[PDB]
Amino acid sequence: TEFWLISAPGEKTCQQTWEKLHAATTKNNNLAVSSKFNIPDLKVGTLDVLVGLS
Amino acid sequence: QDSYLCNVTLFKKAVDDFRHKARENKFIVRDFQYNEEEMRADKEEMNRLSTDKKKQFGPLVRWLKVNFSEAFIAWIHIKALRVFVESVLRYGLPVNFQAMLLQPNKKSVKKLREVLHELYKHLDEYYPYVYYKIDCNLLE
Amino acid sequence: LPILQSHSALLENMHIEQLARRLPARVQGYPWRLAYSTLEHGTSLKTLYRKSASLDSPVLLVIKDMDNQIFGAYATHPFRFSDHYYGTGETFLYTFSPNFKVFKWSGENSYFINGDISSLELGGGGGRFGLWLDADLYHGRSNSCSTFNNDILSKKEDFIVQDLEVWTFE
Amino acid sequence: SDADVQKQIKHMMAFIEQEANEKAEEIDAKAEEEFNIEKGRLVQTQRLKIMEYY
Repeated sequence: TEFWLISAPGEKTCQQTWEKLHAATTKNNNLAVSSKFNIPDLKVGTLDVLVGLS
Repeated sequence: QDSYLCNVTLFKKAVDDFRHKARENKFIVRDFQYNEEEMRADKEEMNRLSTDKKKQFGPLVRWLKVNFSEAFIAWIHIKALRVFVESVLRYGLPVNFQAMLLQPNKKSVKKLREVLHELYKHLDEYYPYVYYKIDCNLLE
Repeated sequence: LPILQSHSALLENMHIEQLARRLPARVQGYPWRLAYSTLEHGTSLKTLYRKSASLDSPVLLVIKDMDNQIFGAYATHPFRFSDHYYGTGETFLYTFSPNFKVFKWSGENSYFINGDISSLELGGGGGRFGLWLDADLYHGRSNSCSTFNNDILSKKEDFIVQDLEVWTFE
Repeated sequence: SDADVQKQIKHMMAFIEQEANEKAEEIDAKAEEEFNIEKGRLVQTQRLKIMEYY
């Protein structure tokens, strides 16, 4: 058992990016099962915070 | 099978002389002196430990099965920070991204790696997208 | 299965059974140690803070009023002086009315615990408090507050403490 | 160079607007918290003095 989390921008909106990938990887070529992952609206710090967090 | 245990009785001085000359004669003094408190204690203790092991096992297994859950749940929340933070760094500051979970089929890895590269190479191990692996082989 | 306390003068096996089934996974299976008791350490809020000041673990507040009704709160962080609200959403209020009832966090706001120099209070949502206790641990009050959506924890909105315990899971 | 400076200025503008929105969010939250605290302390203090006088 293994999972890959990925994240990508909404090409204009979130739904498009998931559907487009799910079509390629899951509907058509059947290389992986896939679904959305539900990260909430977390509160961003300034840039000098995030470069520490990573 | 090899040997026997026997009494000797002697004048209280002679213990050192006897045990030395017994070792010279390859006769082995079994160094023990009687106390009924201790001869009771052996028979208490190997029953007691066999009992206390059974008292503790139940609560220990419930504590492990609960705190594995609490530490596993904590792990998935740290992935959910790492995908968030890196998607705020590697994409534009106005937050507009989707996180996705993929579960690869057997032997299919290269084709999937290639498809993801084809889907995202324009955003430019390293990848042109935010990525982290969640294992589940906890028992190694 | 009834959990391994070091004592209690307020609680009984009726109450310990019904509580040990509700506490969060964070304390399931720990022995309960008495941090403070008005019946052993003397009756003041400064003492309750002073006795709580060394902890780093959840606590159970237990109260008995002058009508002998038992109620209180389970609180994720020690009772301490604060200028702002603190604690997290596993905090809850409970009451033996004489049914055991528990009022877990509603999701509406994060006003769990607060503690001035002269009072201690739990809940919020307007001028409401789910529980409030004075500097003497003598007067106290309960109203329905929107953090927990509780019933009135005592028989009366305004109550007098007969005695109070704080347990901790260590 | 200078278009990429304008991209950096747009990122700075986005940070300025974002952290301004965060400051508005924080101050609006701390307004409602200190309303709950101050109202609650003030009523409960005076109500209890009245209760003992009568």
